[PDB]
Amino acid sequence: MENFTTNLNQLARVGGIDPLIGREKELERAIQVLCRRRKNNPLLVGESGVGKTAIAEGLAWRIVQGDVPEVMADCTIYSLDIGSLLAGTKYRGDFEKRFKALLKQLEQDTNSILFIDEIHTIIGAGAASGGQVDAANLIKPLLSSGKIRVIGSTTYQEFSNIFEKDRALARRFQKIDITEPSIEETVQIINGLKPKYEAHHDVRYTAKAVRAAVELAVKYINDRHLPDKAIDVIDEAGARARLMPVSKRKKTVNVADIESVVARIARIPEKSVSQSDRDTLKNLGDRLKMLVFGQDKAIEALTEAIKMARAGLGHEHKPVGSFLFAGPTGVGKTEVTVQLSKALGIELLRFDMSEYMERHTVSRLIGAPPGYVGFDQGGLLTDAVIKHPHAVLLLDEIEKAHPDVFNILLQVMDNGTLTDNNGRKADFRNVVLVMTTNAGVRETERKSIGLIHQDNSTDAMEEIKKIFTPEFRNRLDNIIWFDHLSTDVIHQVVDKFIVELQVQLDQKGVSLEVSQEARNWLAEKGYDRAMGARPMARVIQDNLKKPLANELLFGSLVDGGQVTVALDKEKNELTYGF
Amino acid sequence: DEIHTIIGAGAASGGQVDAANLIKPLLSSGKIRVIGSTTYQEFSNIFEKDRALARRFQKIDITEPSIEETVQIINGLKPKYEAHHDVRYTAKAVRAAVELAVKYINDRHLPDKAID
Amino acid sequence: DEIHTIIGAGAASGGQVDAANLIKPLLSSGKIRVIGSTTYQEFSNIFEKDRALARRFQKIDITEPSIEETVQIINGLKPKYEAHHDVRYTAKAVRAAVELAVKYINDRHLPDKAID
Amino acid sequence: MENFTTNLNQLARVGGIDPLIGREKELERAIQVLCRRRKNNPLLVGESGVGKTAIAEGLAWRIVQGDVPEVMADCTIYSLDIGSLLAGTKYRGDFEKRFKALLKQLEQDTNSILFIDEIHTIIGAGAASGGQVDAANLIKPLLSSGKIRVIGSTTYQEFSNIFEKDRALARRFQKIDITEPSIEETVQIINGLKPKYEAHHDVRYTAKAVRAAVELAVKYINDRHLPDKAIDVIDEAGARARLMPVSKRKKTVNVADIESVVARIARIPEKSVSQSDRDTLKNLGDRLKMLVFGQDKAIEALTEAIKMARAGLGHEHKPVGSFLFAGPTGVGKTEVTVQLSKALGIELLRFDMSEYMERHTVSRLIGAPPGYVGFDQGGLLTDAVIKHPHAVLLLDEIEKAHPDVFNILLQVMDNGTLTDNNGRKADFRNVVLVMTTNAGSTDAMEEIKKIFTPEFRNRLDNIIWFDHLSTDVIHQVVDKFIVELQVQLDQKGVSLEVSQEARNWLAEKGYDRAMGARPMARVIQDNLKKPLANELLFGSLVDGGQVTVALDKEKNELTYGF
Amino acid sequence: LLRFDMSEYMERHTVSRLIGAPPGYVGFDQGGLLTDAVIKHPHAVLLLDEIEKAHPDVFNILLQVMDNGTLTDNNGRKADFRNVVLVMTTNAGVRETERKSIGLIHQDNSTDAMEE
Ligand SMILES: Nc1ncnc2c1ncn2[C@@H]1O[C@@H](COP(=O)(O)OP(=O)(O)OP(O)(O)=S)[C@H](O)[C@H]1O
Ligand SMILES: Nc1ncnc2c1ncn2[C@H]1O[C@H](COP(=O)(O)OP(=O)(O)O)[C@@H](O)[C@H]1O
Ligand SMILES: Nc1ncnc2c1ncn2[C@H]1O[C@H](COP(=O)(O)OP(=O)(O)O)[C@H](O)[C@H]1O
Ligand SMILES: Nc1ncnc2c1ncn2[C@H]1O[C@H](COP(=O)(O)OP(=O)(O)O)[C@H](O)[C@H]1O
Repeated sequence: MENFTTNLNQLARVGGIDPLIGREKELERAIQVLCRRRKNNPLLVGESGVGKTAIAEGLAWRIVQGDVPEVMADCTIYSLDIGSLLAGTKYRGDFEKRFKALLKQLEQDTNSILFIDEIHTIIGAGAASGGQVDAANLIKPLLSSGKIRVIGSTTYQEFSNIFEKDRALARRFQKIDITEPSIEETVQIINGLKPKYEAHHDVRYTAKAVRAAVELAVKYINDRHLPDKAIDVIDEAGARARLMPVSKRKKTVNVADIESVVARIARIPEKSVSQSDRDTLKNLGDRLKMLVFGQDKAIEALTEAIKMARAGLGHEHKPVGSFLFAGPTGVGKTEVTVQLSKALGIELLRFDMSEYMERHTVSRLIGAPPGYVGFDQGGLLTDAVIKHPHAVLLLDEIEKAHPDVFNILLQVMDNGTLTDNNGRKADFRNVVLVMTTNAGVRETERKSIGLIHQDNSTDAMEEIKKIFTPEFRNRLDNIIWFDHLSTDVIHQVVDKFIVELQVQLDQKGVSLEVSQEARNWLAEKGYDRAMGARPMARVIQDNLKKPLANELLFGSLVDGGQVTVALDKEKNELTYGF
Repeated sequence: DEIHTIIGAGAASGGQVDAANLIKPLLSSGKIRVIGSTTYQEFSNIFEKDRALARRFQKIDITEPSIEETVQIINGLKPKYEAHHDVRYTAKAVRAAVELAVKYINDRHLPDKAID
Repeated sequence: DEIHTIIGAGAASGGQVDAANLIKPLLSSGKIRVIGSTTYQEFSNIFEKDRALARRFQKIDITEPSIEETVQIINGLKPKYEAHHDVRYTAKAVRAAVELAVKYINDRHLPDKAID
Repeated sequence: MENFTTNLNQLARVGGIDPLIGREKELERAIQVLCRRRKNNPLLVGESGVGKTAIAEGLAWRIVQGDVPEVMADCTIYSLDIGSLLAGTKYRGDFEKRFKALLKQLEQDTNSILFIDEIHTIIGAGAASGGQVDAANLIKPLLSSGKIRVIGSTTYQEFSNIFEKDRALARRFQKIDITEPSIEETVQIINGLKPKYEAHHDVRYTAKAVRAAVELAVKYINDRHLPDKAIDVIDEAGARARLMPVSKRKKTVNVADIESVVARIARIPEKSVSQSDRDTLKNLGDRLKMLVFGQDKAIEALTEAIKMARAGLGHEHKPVGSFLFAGPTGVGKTEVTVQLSKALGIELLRFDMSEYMERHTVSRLIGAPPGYVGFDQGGLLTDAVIKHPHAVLLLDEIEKAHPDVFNILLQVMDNGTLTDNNGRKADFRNVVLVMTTNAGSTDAMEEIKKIFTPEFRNRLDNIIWFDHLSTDVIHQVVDKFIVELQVQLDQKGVSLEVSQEARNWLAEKGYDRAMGARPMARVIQDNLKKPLANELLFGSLVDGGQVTVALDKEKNELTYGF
Repeated sequence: LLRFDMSEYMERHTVSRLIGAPPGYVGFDQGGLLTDAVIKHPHAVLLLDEIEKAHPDVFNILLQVMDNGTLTDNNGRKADFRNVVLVMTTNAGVRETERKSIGLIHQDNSTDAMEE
């Protein structure tokens, strides 16, 4: 019945079917199966984008071409359109008659093989309500009787969902594994298809553009298989070249056009390297050194890792870098990470490890299981990374996390990817991972017994070593011990905090001038190298903010104006007029 | 819009096949062109499950605008609001709306937090 | 065969839809004897946990034959393949099919796969 | 109801239901409950296989016979098919519309009684999927105000999972305790059912066969309760006997056929359950002496103790015996124990007591208290003795265990049992306890005695002493090792003969007064098996080959070739 | 090559999943990780990384395999290890050969890692 089946040999005879490239063994295996005594129903199983249909059509083509032995040559090969059978829509029982009429006629033709694409839609006869709900059962008798030979086609999940469970299929069909082609096979396939794309887009491709589409898609696109992933790049490059100009220019597509296309598909960056921003890249060290004073070594470690990735001297299975920051409190560990994401113009993903102190909570990172209270919540980490693949990832207080988080971190550090409980994957290769810790802190507050105090920083390192075991430590790029703030740093910190105050006052119409002597006094009064910068913020709050707050509310400052601060001879602050 | 809602439109028999199935052959053949639209969650829980349609579309990520982009969008739109309400906004009022909305409202992104 | 598909309710629209209960009077009255057939996972999911079965059926553990038996099974069936494909097999070839099968077959066991 | 229930009076009037034997008390109580003006709903609570459902059928039979108070006249007990009632719903309005119809048909009959089999899944929960519902709330105001009186049936565990916790059901039913019957009661049940089994299989059972079926099942089959498992033994023996006539065998089913059946069910070597043991015992000491050379006194002392246990002169509340095996390393304490378990046809359980030196490991053997980490993993000792109740239990180096494990041992030796952290009993009455030690008699005593104070030593049946090896024995041990290799080589087509100077050397080298025969395994393997394995695999020595092993006087190497 | 990392099996909580013990894990119908691997790839080399970290119950199972070649799963399957090579990797005692002495020479030794 011509209403439901397409004669593929007829298509090959009047063209319609292209020659198959690189799957000659696959066709011979299918023929070998068709000529068997039992299970002579080959089933082609493979990944999306690898040519499963192309192979089935390729057989009809070879029959017509004359490359098939007399055992199967001149056999009619037909392709079944389920949508046609189920298009009748109306009248219960007519669906079953249409299905049967087709099968009876195919049985009668005898020297006929039926090809069913998407065979898994027959088994269970899906169509919301269904078929021909028993379409599988209606065909099974001819498969069991050895009367019809069916070439199937499906994928791996569906093979498992149905073919591995329904023994009436398991004992009738013979699975053939159809794999993705090689780089060279893909190029040959593209070149075979090529004129179709060139004709559609009125473009031409260079040999290099073809090779590049294959190599770049393989390097960066991980949700597809060859040849389609490369074909897709070729088609998009074609459209890009076609639509880009006003005048018929740049008709020939080159590698650079391919690079732009792959870069835009993966939401990655490209390859200038310093695209048009290598000149902002070179200044990270300074933009950060103006915000974090001291700790130059931490700034540099981060800065160099970023440049290496941009320079191409990286590793395509690793995070951009993996750092553990440690040191005395109040020294800028989290300060540096936050400013880095700003300096780079990217999103910061923050997780606070103290909230994940139970094994139950790793479900809040991977994603709640199908289905217990729901499951329609992916992992917090998985979704954050997919939405923002270039983010800086900051995990605070890592030593406070439940130990199972480390199994998760080691996986990410080892291969660059984490799989969600729903099967989706997060790509961490463009993500910078920084973890911070206070693991050795209790040691730096300890005092020695004696006349001369000792340096306890080596004890702090021993504590780190006993928490983060060698298998973890051996996967990091750097464990960086941040220093205590020197007096010179304190002076820079005081100015930083004064500026933040000046900015807040400006919104009230109040300007503020502080003398150098007043600053020197606050700097002397406000710090302890053992405490870090946090106490400096506190001295400013008591010496400058309190007096101002009273005036802003009841002080002459209620309407805006100017204040100054001077230090007097008693080292007291001398207040403002207005 | 809300393309994940086209799945299951027809329903409950008498073999009544629904939509987003009745359309597979037209997207597959290149006969028609469509534009889809989903949120990340809707497209992470419903839309993607029917792999056949997921394969016929190109996913384009629409990200949140920057602060300056938001200000510019508002300047472009403000004549609609001025006309509607018989008001005039100052230049400072627009920039303040964007900065304050970002600092204090954490429920939505830009430029909605500012337009509202 | 595949008795667990008869035991579960909802075997098919129409089915056998109520097969699960329709078989019970026969198992209970003894008018018709049943020999069933299933696998190990289905057995523990269906029979071990249901009084309807735990009070009606016995289990016989069916395991694979020996390597020598696999060869004899083929030799018993062998003439059919020789006739079907107009071929003859070397006794060593029969043994090789089995001896090599044990180095790569576990996707299904022997003899069915050595026969293939 | 026609397609949901079965009329048990209709079956009783025809056949179907066997009269019950000996459960008059359970039936009298069920009647008192049914006769109440309210909450006249008995709930039968038991174990599987104890007459739990048989009672409901038994009552329907009495009713058609008329052996009931007039109160019960004209009553009909309908059995509910839960699967029929629950299957085929899906939509939200279907369960009720079906259950509502079932009840009105039953309700119209004031003498109707509904029987729910295993009431612990059709009362919630249960699984609320599509069409609602796996519910009892729907009955709950019926058999509680009320007009319908349903006989329930469940098990002790399910009872406490639902009832008690849900008062909604707990107070609508009267609980009736159904306990497993005794040996005598089981025999009487069989005798009354027997005529139908004899007719079915064209067999006759002896009186002894019936008693044996009951007692052997109790001793060897630990999967099921008595009044049911004893029936399988009778019916299975009958079934084989029904097929036996193909070889012209006889109608009578004797004890031997019962024994074959029990051993088959329990997965025990044939007839090791009964009389193969008499010949084994006659030859037990002799067989052990063929594998262990020397230690003749030890083997004989052990053999005699075993025989009196087998003779039945021991105690029920004890292990079948408790022995301490004392002596030097490598003298066969372990080897005798291993061969003994094989000789007797039973499995061996082994524990290394050196792994239980620390205080927290004591709970490792029994199981942690509930709420403590790992309690749900169970113990190591008590599950082993539940799974394998007839095993040989060997405890190595019991002269190193933490003192608390000795309290575990004293309890076992004293009364035969331990309680698991899940409340289950580990029954040691059919196992034999062998403990080994390097303690040594006064000194051996003080070193073990230190924990095995008189309070412990009085619980041992004996002390078996294991002697040092003589020079003749070390030569015999080597001959055994060489022979095992000779057998493997014959199977591979190679003949091997080791010279006398080669045997003397290996015996002298592989024996150490401080390790006994233990080092022998490597001396033989490294000097003889290894060099030979290399040649055989290389193919210089092939099937049909012969090697003779001589010593090189200046090296003492084992030298041979072909 | 089959691989397992013993650092993931430092407690009974996860050991049962590796073993395939009938009780003790989710996904029991699929058996153990170990027993399935030995069925799919019966001739494989089995590598256990960082064995000194393994919980004692892992060791009880390894001893069972060493004694008779078989572990039994409760889904009607057995892990037959007679065709595999078992390799354990350790770092025991390595640290002790890098220990410093308490002498003016010092050097003293090269210790034996076998002690650990
Ligand atoms: N080198 C620095 N330059 C300027 N400000 C700094 C510097 N170091 C610390 N600060 C200030 O003190 C920091 C207080 O917050 P954090 O930086 O997160 O503290 P931390 O150093 O990360 O240590 P923790 O996380 O509180 S234990 C602020 O980042 C800064 O205002
Ligand atoms: N007559 C024997 N005496 C001692 N050991 C023997 C004898 N025959 C065999 N063996 C076995 O001796 C060693 C094991 O000894 P074992 O039973 O463990 O002694 P024990 O338990 O007293 O320490 C192995 O060489 C094995 O062959
Ligand atoms: N080796 C080949 N020779 C000829 N055409 C091929 C080959 N491989 C793939 N194809 C063709 O099939 C691919 C599409 O896959 P298809 O056969 O429809 O199965 P699926 O739907 O799973 O992706 C390519 O887009 C198309 O050009
Ligand atoms: N006292 C008895 N008199 C007659 N038959 C009995 C008696 N006790 C038990 N039976 C017989 O009926 C029983 C029916 O099963 P039963 O023990 O009541 O509950 P369940 O089906 O849950 O295991 C036994 O399987 C069977 O041997």
